[PDB]
Amino acid sequence: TLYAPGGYDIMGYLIQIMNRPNPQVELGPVDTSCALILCDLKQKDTPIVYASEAFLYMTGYSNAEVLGRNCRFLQSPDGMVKPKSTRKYVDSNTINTMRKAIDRNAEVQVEVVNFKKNGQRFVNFLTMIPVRDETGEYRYSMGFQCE
Ligand SMILES: Cc1cc2nc3c(=O)[nH]c(=O)nc-3n(C[C@H](O)[C@H](O)[C@H](O)COP(=O)(O)O)c2cc1C
Repeated sequence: TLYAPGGYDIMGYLIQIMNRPNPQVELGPVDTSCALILCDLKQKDTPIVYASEAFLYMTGYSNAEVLGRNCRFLQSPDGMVKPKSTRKYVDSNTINTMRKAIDRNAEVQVEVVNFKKNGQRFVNFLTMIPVRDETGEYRYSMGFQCE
């Protein structure tokens, strides 16, 4: 996975999200002190390109451990999850709901069982919102995690 030199406009994307004209989900106000990640929709398998400190701390993973991976690794206490695999700890419909939303650039909000690096189970109230870059096309997805 490639990462933008000098980083991502996380604050600008938060503002874009808070200002979005027809919010389909209730997110409320958010900021950089929240558990959030940004994933790149135009790299293979939608890799994490940015993780906030609060995400790293909620999950127990380091920046080196998370960047460049699809976030589905959180769905197993091993951190090992193949795409299209049936999940042991998440129901199929929730997984499919997330995938379809992301593919359609549709906002979605789910509750999913996730696991910290130490294997501790937690319930993740997850909101994903697509984000337009400077071209005006949907390029990223910003995910907001709550425990
Ligand atoms: C911005 C963003 C944040 C995500 N955060 C999480 C998360 O915290 N936990 C999780 O279980 N899945 C998360 N996902 C969902 C998975 O990465 C993946 O999209 C989901 O498993 C459905 O796709 P799949 O069928 O390829 O696995 C996130 C996805 C995106 C794009």
